[PDB]
Amino acid sequence: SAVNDPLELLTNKGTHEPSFLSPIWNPIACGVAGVGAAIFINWGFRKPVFSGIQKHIAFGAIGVGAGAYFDQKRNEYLAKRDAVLRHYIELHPDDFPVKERKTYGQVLESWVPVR
Amino acid sequence: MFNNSSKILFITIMIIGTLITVTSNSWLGAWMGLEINLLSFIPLLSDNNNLMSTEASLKYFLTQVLASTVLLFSSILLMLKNNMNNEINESFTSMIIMSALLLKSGAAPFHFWFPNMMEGLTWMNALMLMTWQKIAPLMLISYLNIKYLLLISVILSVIIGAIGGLNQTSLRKLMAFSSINHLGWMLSSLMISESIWLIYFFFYSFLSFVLTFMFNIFKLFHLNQLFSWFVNSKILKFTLFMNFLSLGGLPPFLGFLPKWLVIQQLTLCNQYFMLTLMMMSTLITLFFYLRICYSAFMMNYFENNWIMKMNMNSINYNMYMIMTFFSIFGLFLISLFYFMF
Amino acid sequence: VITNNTTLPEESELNVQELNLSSAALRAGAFHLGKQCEQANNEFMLCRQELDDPRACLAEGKAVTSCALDFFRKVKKTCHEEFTQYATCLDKSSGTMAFSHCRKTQGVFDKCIKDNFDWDRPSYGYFSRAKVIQSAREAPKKEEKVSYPDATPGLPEDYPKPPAKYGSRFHWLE
Amino acid sequence: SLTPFLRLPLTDLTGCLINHQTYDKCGKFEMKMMECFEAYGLERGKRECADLISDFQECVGMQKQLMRFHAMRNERYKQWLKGERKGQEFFADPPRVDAY
Amino acid sequence: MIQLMLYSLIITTSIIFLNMIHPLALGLTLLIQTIFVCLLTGLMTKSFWYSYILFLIFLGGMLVLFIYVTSLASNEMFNLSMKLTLFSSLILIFMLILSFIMDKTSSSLFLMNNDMQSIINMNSYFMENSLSLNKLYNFPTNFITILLMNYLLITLIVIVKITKLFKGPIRMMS
Amino acid sequence: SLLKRAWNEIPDIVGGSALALAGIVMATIGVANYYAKDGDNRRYKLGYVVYRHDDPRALKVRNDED
Amino acid sequence: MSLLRSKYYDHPDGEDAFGKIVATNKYAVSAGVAWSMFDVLTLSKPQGYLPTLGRFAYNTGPLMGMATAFTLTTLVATNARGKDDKINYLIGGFAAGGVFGAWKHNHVAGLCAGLFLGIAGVIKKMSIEQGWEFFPNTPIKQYGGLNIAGNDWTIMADPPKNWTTEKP
Amino acid sequence: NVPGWEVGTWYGEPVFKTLPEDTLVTPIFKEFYAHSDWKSYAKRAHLKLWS
Amino acid sequence: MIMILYWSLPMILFILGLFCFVSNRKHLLSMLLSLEFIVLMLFFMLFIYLNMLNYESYFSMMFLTFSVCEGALGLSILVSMIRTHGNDYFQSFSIM
Ligand SMILES: CCCCCCCCCCCCCC
Repeated sequence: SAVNDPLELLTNKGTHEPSFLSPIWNPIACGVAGVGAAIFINWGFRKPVFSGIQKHIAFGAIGVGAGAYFDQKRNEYLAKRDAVLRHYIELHPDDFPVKERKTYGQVLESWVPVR
Repeated sequence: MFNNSSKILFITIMIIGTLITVTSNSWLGAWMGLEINLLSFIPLLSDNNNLMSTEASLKYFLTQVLASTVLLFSSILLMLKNNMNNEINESFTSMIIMSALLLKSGAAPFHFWFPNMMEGLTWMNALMLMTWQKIAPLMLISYLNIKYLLLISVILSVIIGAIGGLNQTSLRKLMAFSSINHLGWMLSSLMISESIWLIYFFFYSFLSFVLTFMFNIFKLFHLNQLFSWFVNSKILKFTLFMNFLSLGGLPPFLGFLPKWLVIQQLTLCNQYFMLTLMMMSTLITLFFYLRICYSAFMMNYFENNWIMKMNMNSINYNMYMIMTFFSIFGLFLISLFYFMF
Repeated sequence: VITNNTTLPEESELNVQELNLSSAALRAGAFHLGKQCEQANNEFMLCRQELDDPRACLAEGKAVTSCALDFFRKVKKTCHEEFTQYATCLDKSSGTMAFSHCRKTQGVFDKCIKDNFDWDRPSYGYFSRAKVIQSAREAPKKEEKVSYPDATPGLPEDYPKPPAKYGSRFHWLE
Repeated sequence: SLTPFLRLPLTDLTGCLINHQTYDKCGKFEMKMMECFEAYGLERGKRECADLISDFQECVGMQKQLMRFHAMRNERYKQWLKGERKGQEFFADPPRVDAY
Repeated sequence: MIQLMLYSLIITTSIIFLNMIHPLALGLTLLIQTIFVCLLTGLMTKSFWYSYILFLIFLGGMLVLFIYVTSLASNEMFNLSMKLTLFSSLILIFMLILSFIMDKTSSSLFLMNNDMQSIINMNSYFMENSLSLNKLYNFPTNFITILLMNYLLITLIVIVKITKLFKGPIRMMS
Repeated sequence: SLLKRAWNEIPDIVGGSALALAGIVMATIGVANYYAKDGDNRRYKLGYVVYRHDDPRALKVRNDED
Repeated sequence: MSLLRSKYYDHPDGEDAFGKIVATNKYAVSAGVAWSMFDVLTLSKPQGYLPTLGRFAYNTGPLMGMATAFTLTTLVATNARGKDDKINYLIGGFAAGGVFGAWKHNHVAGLCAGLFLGIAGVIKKMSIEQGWEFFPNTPIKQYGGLNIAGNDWTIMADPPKNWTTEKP
Repeated sequence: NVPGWEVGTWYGEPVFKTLPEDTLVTPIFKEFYAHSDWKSYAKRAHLKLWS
Repeated sequence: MIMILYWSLPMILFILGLFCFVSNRKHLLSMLLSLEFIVLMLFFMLFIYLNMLNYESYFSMMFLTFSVCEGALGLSILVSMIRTHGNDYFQSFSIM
């Protein structure tokens, strides 16, 4: 690519594979947060930590469901954000033009020497 | 709220009046919503078995009635000169509207009613005063594009609300001065991003709403009542007192996140000097937070001998410990949030 | 405001004879006047509503005043004294000149009108209804919707929404 | 006009409180300004509707008309004080009461 | 001339109201102030309705406030001062002289009366308080009236809650 | 049971409640009678209104007898 | 439209004198009158017509001394050497600190205030020569998040609009 | 005698824009009586208030 | 000038009413009467605004209703002073 086109910069070609934790990190972290919250409730009421597992199971299920739902809402929010940015770039092509890529063989920066 | 269903009715008309205020496309509808909110909040905060609660209600009444009449006066002047609901270029009547809104919000130098009245309250009405009653004047400040008056209010609020909270050993006036200091961070975010203000307000109300529950349940109206407060395990008191380091903005707690998003949005919008002025302010706020934190961080105290068991409500202490977990380990939910994009 | 660019009719156009009758003389014989001047009054008031400009419908105002003057000449030629008695009764009978205060002289005046011109009095609510007419002048065009070719555009619903490149791209998150 | 922040069903009653649409001579001008306030927005309407805002402003506020009238009244009294205008012919001929 | 006289009287009574320590002096001063304000408000509108409404409101309010005068601060000393009387008299005669030597066309209000409206206004020929008070009971703003009924009921509930009738009567040193 | 106590102790309230219920019934009857016919299009109109023949409000004009 | 309506940086530094004196004393007047207005009513009430004006002069006049001494010291240091720089503002801050020490009869306040106002002066000189602004107009002003058009929750139905995006 | 004055405009600035060039807007009550004494203004405007 | 010849007066009277509201008076009921005076002058200014517009004077009763409920709130606060104190002296109330 000899030019840095913003349309080519913003368009998701599909070469970025998502990570292993990318679909699963938010539900397991929210489930761990719910289990720890129920543990913290049982600790403050001077119960055993794993006494009431109904609260543990309910808090974990609430955490996993909320994590999956808000991860989906996050994904559509980011998709709409990049769609807004792409549509604003195609709406005003004069303010975001195609710039020629300029190598270091045409650039004279000032090097900083220590002595 | 407590002991009557008519207080639940007053809360309902409170929510109705505030949501009438903030949704108004005219200043007159916002003004009548403030009248409804004032009508709702006079009877809560009034108790005939307390001699100082009626004086606090009188101070709130006089301050809000003076501020609502100046707000209607400058609104009528704005309609008289620039006949639409807003103003094309900023003038002095917009500054009078902003000043009458700043008297409602409690920001400096119009802050003087706020901790002088909070000595007369309970803790739940304090939480309603410094969280929900700051919805309606702060959301109406967003319609005004004034930089110098808002900047003076921000600087004065973060200077005074940090300095002023050092002298009081009473927790209500100290927490009122903390709410003045956190008001300056809200007003600094009000002229860069309304969403970032909403996030700082939501997390500030969350930390206020979890710090009220520790003081409402155990009736901690003084600083040495924290030192005499009995817990059945000193590690539990050590964990429960980490919310003050959260409200001080210390990472990795939850309250570092709204301050951090305000600092990130301020630096993107090329404000650096008042941000640095608010860095020196929040050190003093963290300093008078640490005098509360003396009551749990030394792990052993010369405590009073007669009290042996601590008592709490069921549902209130159950709801308290959900949010104390999220006020400590709340930065693990940084991936879940999608407002900040 | 009125500037030099806006045209105005000259003083020679507005110097015509006008109706200088009093209120009691206009209220007497008011029902017989509109049965003869239904066409001029309706055209003038219709073009005064939509046109909304005093320079327009000036000739319609001339036609209205000419019809009123012609009706008052026709009343003046035949039994002027009965109209004088009816106008005097309507002036002197009440504060607000209501027709219900004296009806005998109204009956005598209507009898003279029916004997002379064979005109009957209309009902009490003939002129208070909606009146439909056919107008000689063409109707004014309805305003076209205002056009804004450079509006404030939003994201359309049929725009494609691929997943975001590198996720949020905000502080190590994806 | 202003905007509703965090708008709810509770703004539907409030939104029709004070406006010029009810039998006023100015409201059509106001309507036109509201048209670009629906098209350009509240922020682009402060810059791209400077003609439509000012017509409504001096139509209902009557600023320029009243400044014109007070310049017409002050010049006549200034000519009377300077001596150019005679005291007998100080005022012009009055209009008919059936006019206007 | 009457409007400038009401201006001068309102200015003089406002100077008197700013200087009175005793609550009954404030009550009588705001009595004559609301009389003059009611007449002045009437001058601006085509009809005289809201002046009457404001007078019933401000005579229903201070009727209660005198009972609170006789229950709290019943015993307080009046202090007449010659400086205030001389100041009010000099300012009043000065503003009557200044209003007499002023052109009253420039100092008149630009708000349109019932006769300042033109003849072509067909809405002016209706009943005088119909179209002004219509929008209280019309479709877009009946819900604000609904909100006012519920607001007055909530106001009454608040008054009953924070004035406990079973605690006894109110006086000084109760 | 409670109607006899209210009719013994506060009979003017019971008579007023009967009058108000009769008024509510007559208001319902009046609204239904007003909207059963073309009540919005009144026979006599305030002001001086003129309609053209091609106007959609022209054919709604009543032609009743006074 | 007078000499009172002048700014500090309307001219290059060292070129003008009286406009700089009037401007810096105008900020001194504003700060002193504001602080004395929140002083004489709130703490240490004078309870007199003349001691109120005495406290006004006490809170105003030394700020005029600060402003005049700093501006005159910066003017002398600019007119002495050819180059304009930061240590002219530093020694002007030390002169204002000496004025503070003459006010409070404490040399230590005079030095510490001289060091603080010299640091303020060199930071302000860095601002005026580097081009950045202390309180700039805000470039990015979010009036909401995403979908600010899409979250209209109103129960009334919209009548058809009178404007179109279509060209005639 | 006034140099900047033009007929019908406020010192050259037009009162009403976005209008056709030959339109007529109705002037205010004060401009209609701008060349008359108080007796005409009180003759017309003070009809209801006197009787 | 136009702001001076029209509606400059009730701004001055509202400022005088605000200074009467905040002046050092012995009793609360004088402040309630000063509240009634600033209701009167706000009514004057709102009435000028609602009478520039033709048929929008219906709002002028709503402001009266919210102001009367403000006065009723102040009167009930004055009753609630007697439930705790024996007086309405502003010096007798707690300064903190
Ligand atoms: C205590 C363990 C909590 C997590 C359990 C496993 C959750 C896995 C992620 C949620 C489902 C994702 C489906 C795509």
